Amino acid sequence: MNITVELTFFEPYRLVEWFDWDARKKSHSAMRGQAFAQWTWKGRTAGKSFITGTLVRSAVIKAVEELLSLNNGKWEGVPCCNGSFQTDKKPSFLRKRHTLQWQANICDKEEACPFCILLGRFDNAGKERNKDYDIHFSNFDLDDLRLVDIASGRILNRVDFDTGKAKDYFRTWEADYETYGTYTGRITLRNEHAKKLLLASLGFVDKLCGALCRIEVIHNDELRKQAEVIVEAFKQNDKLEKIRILADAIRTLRLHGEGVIEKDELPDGKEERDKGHHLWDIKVQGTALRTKLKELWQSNKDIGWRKFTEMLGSNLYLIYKKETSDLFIPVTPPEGIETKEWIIVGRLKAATPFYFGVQQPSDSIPGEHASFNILLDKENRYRIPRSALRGALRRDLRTAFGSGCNVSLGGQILCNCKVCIEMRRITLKDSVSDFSEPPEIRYRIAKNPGTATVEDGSLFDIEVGPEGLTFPFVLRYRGHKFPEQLSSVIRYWEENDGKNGMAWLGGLDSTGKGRFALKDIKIFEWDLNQKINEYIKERGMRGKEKELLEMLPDGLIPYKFFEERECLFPYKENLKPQWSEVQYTIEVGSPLLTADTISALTEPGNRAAIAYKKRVYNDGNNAIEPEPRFAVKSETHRGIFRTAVGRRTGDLGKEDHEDCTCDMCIIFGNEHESSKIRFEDLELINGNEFEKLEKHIDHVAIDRFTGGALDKAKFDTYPLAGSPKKPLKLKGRFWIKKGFSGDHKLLITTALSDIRDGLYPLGSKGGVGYGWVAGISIDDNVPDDFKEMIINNDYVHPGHQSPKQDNIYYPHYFLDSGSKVYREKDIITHEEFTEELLSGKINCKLETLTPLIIPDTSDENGLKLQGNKPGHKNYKFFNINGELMIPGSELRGMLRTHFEALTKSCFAIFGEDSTLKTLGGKLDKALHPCTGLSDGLCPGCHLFGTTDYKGRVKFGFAKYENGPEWLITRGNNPERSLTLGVLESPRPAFSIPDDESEIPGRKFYLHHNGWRIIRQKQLEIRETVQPERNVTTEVMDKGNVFSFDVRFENLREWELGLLLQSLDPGKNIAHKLGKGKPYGFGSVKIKIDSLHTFKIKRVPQSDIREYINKGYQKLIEWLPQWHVIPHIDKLYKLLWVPFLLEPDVRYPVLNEESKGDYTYKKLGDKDNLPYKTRVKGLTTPWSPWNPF
RNA sequence: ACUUAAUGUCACGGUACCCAAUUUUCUGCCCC
RNA sequence: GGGGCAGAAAAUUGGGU
Ligand SMILES: [Zn+2]
Ligand SMILES: [Zn+2]
Ligand SMILES: [Zn+2]
Ligand SMILES: [Zn+2]
Repeated sequence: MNITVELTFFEPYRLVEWFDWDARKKSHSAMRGQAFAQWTWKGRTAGKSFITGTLVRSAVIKAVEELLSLNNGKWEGVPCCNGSFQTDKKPSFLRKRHTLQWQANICDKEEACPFCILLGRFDNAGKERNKDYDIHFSNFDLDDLRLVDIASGRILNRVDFDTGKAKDYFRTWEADYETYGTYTGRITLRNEHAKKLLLASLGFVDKLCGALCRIEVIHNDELRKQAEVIVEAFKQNDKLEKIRILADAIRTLRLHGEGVIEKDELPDGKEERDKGHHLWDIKVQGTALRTKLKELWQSNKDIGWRKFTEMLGSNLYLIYKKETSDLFIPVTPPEGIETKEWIIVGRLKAATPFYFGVQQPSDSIPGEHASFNILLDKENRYRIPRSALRGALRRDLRTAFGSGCNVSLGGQILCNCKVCIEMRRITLKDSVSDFSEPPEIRYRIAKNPGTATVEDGSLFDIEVGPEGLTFPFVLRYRGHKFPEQLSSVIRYWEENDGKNGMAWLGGLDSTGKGRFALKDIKIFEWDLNQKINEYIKERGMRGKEKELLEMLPDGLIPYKFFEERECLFPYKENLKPQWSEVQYTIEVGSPLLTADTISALTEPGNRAAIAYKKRVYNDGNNAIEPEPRFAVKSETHRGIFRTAVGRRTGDLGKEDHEDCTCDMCIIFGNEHESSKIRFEDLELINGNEFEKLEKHIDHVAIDRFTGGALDKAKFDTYPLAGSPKKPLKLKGRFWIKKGFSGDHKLLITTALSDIRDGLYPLGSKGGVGYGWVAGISIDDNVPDDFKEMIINNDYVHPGHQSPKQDNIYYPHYFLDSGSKVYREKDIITHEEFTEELLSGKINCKLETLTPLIIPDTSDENGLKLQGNKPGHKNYKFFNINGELMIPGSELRGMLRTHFEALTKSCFAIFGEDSTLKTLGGKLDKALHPCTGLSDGLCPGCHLFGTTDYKGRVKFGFAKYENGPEWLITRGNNPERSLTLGVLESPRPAFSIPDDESEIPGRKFYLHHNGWRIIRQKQLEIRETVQPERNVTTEVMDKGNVFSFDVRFENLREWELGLLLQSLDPGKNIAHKLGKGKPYGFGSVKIKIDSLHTFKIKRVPQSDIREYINKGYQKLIEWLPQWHVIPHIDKLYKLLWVPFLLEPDVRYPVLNEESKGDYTYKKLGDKDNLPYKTRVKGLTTPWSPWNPF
C-alpha cells in the first residue's frame, strides 16, 4: 500500500550538502545539519535538494510517541506497548533525548503493536537491501536548479547573556519556501495495522529542517561598464573624491521613484551659476550626468528601478574601491495530566527603527555597498527570522526566570535548567513584513576625543528598517501548563497603555534599533489531551496563522486565562525593572543641522547641507507617511552622552579601551561587553508650530586679505528653525538597566545636566551657534531616582588724523603686522576638562553704533521689490521665526578676524591660486592657513579651530532683547530700508600693483558715518545705477542692543583674557558686521554682561582683570596700554570710532564719474602718484587720501 | 537513479551580536 | 565700464567573538 506524502514548508527551511554518513564526520556543517534538508550536486552548481526518508521517519516516530503519550499509548482504541529504543550495530543517529513513555503481551514478529511496526522493530529489513521493510520512508525529492536559486547562505549567532557580545557563529543555508518549498516522497506500508497511526503522525508532525511544515497524503556587465565610464569621466574632471559620495546618492535614489531620473527632479544648480549642480551637472563622456543616468535608466528598464539603482551604486562603489554518553531517558508523564498547545498570534510593530544584521553580499553566496546590510528575503521585504526572535525570547525568559544557562553546543544531555526546558516546548515561526521598500541608510561617525572632530577611517552606513512596520508574530507552546515566566515575556513585549513595548529584537540595541512593540495579541489553545482529533485535521493551524490573527477553527477555543501585566511575579520582579526609561525633551533655541548631506544631493531644493529626517511607517494607513519626521539620530544622541561622561570622568582620551572596567566602559559598553544604557532617536515633536520648519541660512568664508568672499567658500545650510521665542522640542529617551549603582546614576544625571547647561550642542556648526540647547524638561514617568536628582573696559584709543580735521579717508586699510607667527604645537585637547584651564560662558551685549545690515538671504524678494524692478535682489534682515537675529557665524567671523589680527595669527581664509604669481605665492609662508596639527596652530587657529580640530570657542546666535528697531528713510519703498551702493568685488590689484609690492595685511574697514550719504542720496542711487547691480535691504537703527553668548571651553588663563579684549577692546573702539562696511554700515560695540565659569560660578570684575592683564602679558612675549604694541596700535586705530568728529570716508571714482580730485586713473596713476599707495593704504590706518 | 537507512536526529539546541556624535574649519561679503 | 563666488579640504570602515 504505497502512500504519496508531500512536504510543504511555510517558512525558510535549512539544507546542507548531503556528504555521506562516512563523509559527514569530516565537515562540521553536515553533522550540525543532520536534521536539515540535504543538497547533492548534479561542477559545484545546479544540484538537487531533498530531505532524507530517515529524517521524515524520525519526525514521524517522534509524533507517534507524542500522540501515544497523549492517549496513554493507545491510538484509536488499539493499545500499543512502550516500544524499544535500545541497541546492543548502533543506528546511524542516536536519540540522546528524553523519550516519552506510558504504562503499557510480549511483542514478536506475528502480532506486533502499531507502534512496533511503525518503528519497523520486527520487519524483514534492518540496518539496506530491497524493499523488505514493513514501513519504508523513501527520499523526499523537491518538486538545473542552481543552489543560489533555492537558498542563500546566512550566518547565525550565539549571543552571550552576561555580556551582550556574540561568543560564536555558524553558517546556514535557509532555503526559499515560497518557490522551492514542496517535497514529494513515497511511504510504503506493508502492514495495514498501523496505517491510521501513521497518518495521524504525518498530520501531527509540526516542523522539519528548521521550518514549520505540513504533511498531506497524495544585467551587470553593461551597468558596471557604464559606471566605469562615469568614474573615468570624473577622473577627467579630477573629481574622484565625490564618486564615493555619488555611489551613496545612487544608492539612496532607490528610495525615490523612477520620476527622479525620468522627469529630472535632481537639483538643477544655481540659476546664474552656469555650471549647474556640482555633482549632477558634470559632463560624463561629454554628456551631463543627469542625462547619462536617464540614458542608463532607459537602457536598463528591464531590471527595475530599485535593482538598477542598487547595482549602479554598488558598481560605482566597487570601481572607487578597486582604485582605493549513550543513555536512554524514559519520561512517563503522570497519569491523568492535561497537556495543551497555546498559540500566541499578534503583530510585532517596530516602535524604533529596527536592524537585523546580515553578512555582506558576495560573502553570503552559498557554495556590496553598505557597511551593514539589513536582512531581507528574496522579495526585498523586511524579515524577522525566528532564530533571532527565538534567541531574544531565550534571553528574556532567562531574565524572567532569573536563573538560566549559557546554552552549550554539542552536549549529549539535554539541559535541565528552567529556560531550556521551556524553549523545547516553545516553537515560533519566521515572519516577513509585507513591505517591499528599500531600507533607509543611517550613517555613523566616531569623534576623536582629543580634537572633537571625526576619526580617520571611522565612517560607516547601516541599513535600517522604517519605524512602525508590523511583523506577524506566532508562538506555539506545547506544555502541560502555560508558564507565568513566558506570560511575563509576552506582557513584557506587549505594548500596553504605558508599557509601549519592550521587545528588544535584533541588533544595534544600544542605539535603539529594534525595540518592537508586540501588539494585537490573541491567545488560542488546543485541548491536546482530549481534543486531538481535529488537530491533525487542521495541522495545528500551521502556515495559516494570519487567518487566526484576522479571526473559527474547531477545538481552538481562545485561552481566556492569560494573566494581565501587573499579575505575574517574574514580570514585576525581574522583567519590569530590567530596563528603566528616561524620557525627556531637549529644548533647542537655535537652528538645528544634523547634516544629512547625502540626501541633500538627491532631494529637490539644491541645499548644500540639509537636516536629517526619518522615514516612519504607518500601520493604520499603510505605506510610509508622506511627511518625514526630523530627528537627531539616536547614535548622535548616544555619542553625546558617551562624550559627556568621558570628559567628566576622564575615561575619554585613554590610550585604548581594552577589556576595561572604567565608568564609561561600564555604562556604555566596550569591545567585551554591552552598553547598559541604550538611546532612542530625538524626534522633533515641535514640528507643526513652525510656519517654515526649516530655514535657509547662507554662509561664506571671507578672505582675510581682500575682506571679500573667497574663490570657493560660499555654502548654504538648511537647518531646522528655532529661536529663544520659538524653540524646537526634541522628545528623546534612553533606557537604563538595573545595574547602575548610585555613583553611575549620578554620573549620567550629570551628563544630562551638562546637556541642559548647553556644553554639548546638537548637530553640526556648534561653534557657529547651531543646536545650542536652551534647557531640558524631564518627563513625569521618569523614576524619582533620576528626576529628583536633576564688566566695562576702560581702555581709550587716542586717534591721530581725524581729531585735527575740524580730509577724505579710504574706506578700508590693511593691517601689516608682519609674518611673525607663533604656533602652539602642544594642542589643547577637547578631552576631559583640565583643572588649570578655564571654561564657561560669556554673556555679551551688542550695541550698533551705525546702521546694521544682516540680510536674510533665504529670499531674494524679502521686501517684495522684484516686481517693480526685475533683478533687484531686495533683502530682509536676518530673522528666524520672525524675530531679528544675528547668526553666530557673523559674530564668530569678525571676532576671529579681530583675534587673528590682535594675536598675529595666519590668514586662515586666503584666496590662494588667484592671479594678481598667485596671491598665495606672496603671503610669505607663516601667514598661510594651517594644515594638520603636525606643524602647530595659530592662537586664532588654536582657539576658533581649523580643519580636523574643533574650535574651543562657540559663538551663539545673537537675540535682540529690545531697542530702536528700524531706520526710517522716509522715501524708500518699504520706508524701513536703504538701497545700498554698487558693492563690487574687492580688487587686490590696487593693493598689489607690482611684483615689488609683496602683500598687504588684513583688510579692516573704518568706522565712519558714511551711511548718511547713502541715506541722503537715495533718490540719486535708485536711478543712476541699474537695479540688478544695486541691493536694497532693511537696516537696523543706531544704538540697537543685541545679546549673544560665547560658550568657551578649555581656554588658557590668557586665552580667555585675549578673547575678552577681542570682544571689548575698550572705549572708542568697536567692530564691524554685515554689508556696508565700506559705506560705514554695521559698527557694533560688544560689552560683556557677565562671565561664568564652571570647574556655574560667575567671576567678578576683580577676576575679569588678571585674565585680560595676563592676556596682555602673553601679547608682550610674542591697566594695560594696548597701543604700546605696534600692531595693536594700528589694529585699534582701524577699529577706533571717531564719534563716541565726523570724518569723510569714500572710495575714489573712475575719472570724472558721478562724483560728490580723488579719482581713479589719477590717484591710481604711477606718474601722478608713486607706488607708495600700499604705504598709505596699508600700515597707516587713517591716512588722508583726497589731499593725501 | 541522482540522494535516506530503519528498534534511537533536544539543531526551534545557538539573536550575526558588541564598540563609534555626518562631524571639523568658514562674517552673504564687497570698488577699480 | 564690470557681478564674483554659490561649496572647498577631510574621514567614507576599523576592530572584536
Ligand atoms: Zn509492542
Ligand atoms: Zn539551559
Ligand atoms: Zn574604559
Ligand atoms: Zn593658523
